[PDB]
Amino acid sequence: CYFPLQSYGFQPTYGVGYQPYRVVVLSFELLHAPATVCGPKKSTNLVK
Amino acid sequence: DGYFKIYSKHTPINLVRDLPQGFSALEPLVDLPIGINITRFQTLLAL
Repeated sequence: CYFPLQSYGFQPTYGVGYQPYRVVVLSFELLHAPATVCGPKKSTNLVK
Repeated sequence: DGYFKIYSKHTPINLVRDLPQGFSALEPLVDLPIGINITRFQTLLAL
């Protein structure tokens, strides 16, 4: 028998590798519904 | 294509029982890339 979870130990003394890393995925998908989140359409100073 | 559109108009009346004889042209209020299918509506009312 084991309880299925255990703590990460995380102390400032730890080396590279062991130290806690703070993470995200920008997780997404395309083209099965109309678009809604998209990068910045750059705009330029107007001329006449 | 998936983009749902509502156009609408607001106007004064004084009429008892029928739709007003005259003309109107609905302004586009709101437009949304909702993507759903719509096949049946019902209205929402106060009690």
